[PDB]
Amino acid sequence: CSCSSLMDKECVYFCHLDIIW
Amino acid sequence: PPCQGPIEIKETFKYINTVVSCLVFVLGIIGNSTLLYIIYKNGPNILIASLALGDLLHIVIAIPINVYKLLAEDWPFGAEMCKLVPFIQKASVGITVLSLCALSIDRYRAVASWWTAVEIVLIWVVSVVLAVPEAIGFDIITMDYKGSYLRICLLHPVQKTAFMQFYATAKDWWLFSFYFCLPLAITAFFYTLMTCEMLRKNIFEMLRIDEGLRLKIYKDTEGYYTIGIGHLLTKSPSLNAAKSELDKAIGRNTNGVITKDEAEKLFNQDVDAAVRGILRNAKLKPVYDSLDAVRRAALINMVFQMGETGVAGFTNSLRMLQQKRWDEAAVNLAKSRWYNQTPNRAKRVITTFRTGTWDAYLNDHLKQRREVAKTVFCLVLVFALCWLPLHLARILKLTLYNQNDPNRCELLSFLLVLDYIGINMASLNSCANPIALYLVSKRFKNAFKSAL
Repeated sequence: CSCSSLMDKECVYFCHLDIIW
Repeated sequence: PPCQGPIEIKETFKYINTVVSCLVFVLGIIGNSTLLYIIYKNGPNILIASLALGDLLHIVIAIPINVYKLLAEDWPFGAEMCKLVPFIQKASVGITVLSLCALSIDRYRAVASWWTAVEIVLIWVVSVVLAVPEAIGFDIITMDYKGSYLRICLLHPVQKTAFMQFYATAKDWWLFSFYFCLPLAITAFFYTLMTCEMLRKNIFEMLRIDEGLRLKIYKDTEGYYTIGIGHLLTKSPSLNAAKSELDKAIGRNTNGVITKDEAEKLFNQDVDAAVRGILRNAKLKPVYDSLDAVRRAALINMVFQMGETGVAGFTNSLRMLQQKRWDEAAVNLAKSRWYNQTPNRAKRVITTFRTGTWDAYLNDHLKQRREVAKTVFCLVLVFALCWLPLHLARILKLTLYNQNDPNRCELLSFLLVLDYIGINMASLNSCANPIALYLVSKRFKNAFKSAL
């Protein structure tokens, strides 16, 4: 996925486990 | 800013999802491979073949890498693979949705008729070009999260272009509107045009049986000069006046003899006129509105024979048809002067009102080919239900997720499951295209069973 900013580590950890889409 | 724990992906869901993924994988590999062998052995063939290629490519590119990312929770490969896998994926998706639209339009053009491999290259080129932004925006970043050091492959929030920065934020809307809504709108549009075209085709065969078709000017059963499908040219007894009116009617006379296509055009004019006259008549419009497409054509048949005024005289029968009393109207219509004067035409029309089908007119071969194409449109229904969970997941992430709302970790946890479910549903559609086409086309069913 993507996030608003790399400063949101909860979102970046979400894309770590998220599907590749 | 605090959180709950979005590692989610309960160890129990990992087993269920990866078992569903394995089932869809081999069944999608087998299903689309054997479909391609049938095409390569024996118009619509190549469009279905291109769809199976997009299916097969989508299965192999979107199933294993997500199974690994679910169990291993890691991106081991380099940056090229991080930019290649999403690029191939969005290319296969484009091929699939464009093949379906090209297939549906092909079915419409096959019925309206009364440069195929070029579209394939056009489809695959456009599908690849539209997937290029995926190969530019994706990149590998790292971070120190919690107590670990992770290496993430994602769509980068920061881009080196104002256009790419827009694509990074509005990617899910571009996919939802172009790869989902637009095919659904295009398919439903050409499906509607196909059914309206099939309807005006059946009413042609219907009237062709009851009224006949002549390419030269002829005298009718009542004794009036007529041409085409019951198209009255003039009521004057002079045969010379009929030829003069006929030449004045077409605007380009071939001396008084026409072809099949010219009479079809003339016929469609009369059907439009018959429909307008019914809608303008206060007695006929309410009954015509309550009737199905088939029984509408039976009413147009009567208007063709007796005119709007004469049909309006069946006061008792028209009210029975409006109240959907099919058998009562059939018995009542059989007592008319119309039934006694033209029994063959009346008995077929009455049967059509009674049964609501074309059984008295159309042949079974045409009846079968129509039901194939119309029902084969269910591939888009399966497309809409399989790609909705994945799209809905990305929509909810752009809608409900707020960094400032601290219970959001519970939301990201839920989205992880919905994302891996949507990636299985979207892959099941590529797996269900052979299954649905086998169960529907009948012809493909016997070709499928010939294997094993």
